[PDB]
Amino acid sequence: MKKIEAIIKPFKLDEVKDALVEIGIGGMTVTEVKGFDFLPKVKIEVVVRDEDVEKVVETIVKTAQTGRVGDGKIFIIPVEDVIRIRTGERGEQAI
Amino acid sequence: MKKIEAIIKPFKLDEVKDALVEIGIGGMTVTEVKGFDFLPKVKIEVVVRDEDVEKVVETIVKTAQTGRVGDGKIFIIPVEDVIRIRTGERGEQAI
Amino acid sequence: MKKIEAIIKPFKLDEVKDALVEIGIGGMTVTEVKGFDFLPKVKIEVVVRDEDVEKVVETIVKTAQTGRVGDGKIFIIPVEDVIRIRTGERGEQAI
Ligand SMILES: [Cl-]
Repeated sequence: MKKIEAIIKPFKLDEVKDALVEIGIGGMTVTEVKGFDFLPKVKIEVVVRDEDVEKVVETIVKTAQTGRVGDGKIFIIPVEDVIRIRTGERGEQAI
Repeated sequence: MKKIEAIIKPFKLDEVKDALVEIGIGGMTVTEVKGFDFLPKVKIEVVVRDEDVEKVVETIVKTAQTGRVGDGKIFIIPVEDVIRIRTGERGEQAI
Repeated sequence: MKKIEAIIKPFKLDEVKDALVEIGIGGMTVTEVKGFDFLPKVKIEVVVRDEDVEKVVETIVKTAQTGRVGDGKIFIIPVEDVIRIRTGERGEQAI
């Protein structure tokens, strides 16, 4: 599994969120952040199976790219385990 | 060492924080975030020795689980080094 | 590449940000967080080439260290890929 962390322009949040839900993303975490003066951005984090990473990356790029400066970046970070707090299920069972 | 990132319901913050302090957690970072409409959640991050990961995971699960939807998830991410800014100490010496 | 995540005192933000820009950091993400009562802190994230990690760590330590309690910590986390949303460039080309 991998954590996908994307820093995007605030106004692109609803479009990226919808596009991700369309391709089957079960959950996501959003944080208000600042970046580059410091400009407001939105950080999205989703953790997915290794085999779903590329589709997610493509979708975020297609949806948030405007062609102008400050569109953001996407980081792929390794995740060694995921645990669902409600059930205690782990790994694939916890998504 | 591993970074443990848990996304929980806001109201469970004081209980999880206390339970973690009880099992010896020296420090933690908390961020206000939104997730799943977007609902408010609390993100907790602690970085601990490999041998302390499971105890921390169990404690968070026991403390934040309500059995209802949206209890959250816990991600275990690898950390290659930790540096204490005040002293410059690293690794085990920086916790 | 590696993600460098540093939790610092709020007042040190402008100095650390400037010092990092001086050593060639192209971008950074800042989040308002709380840590240790919970005290306000600032989280900085930069993702850099493996060979630039130590210089960045040194710079953050030199700039944010006051010698007092609560100066913070720096975590080095592995990043398997970086994608620039504006162009779709990856890895070294996406910084
Ligand atoms: Cl991370």
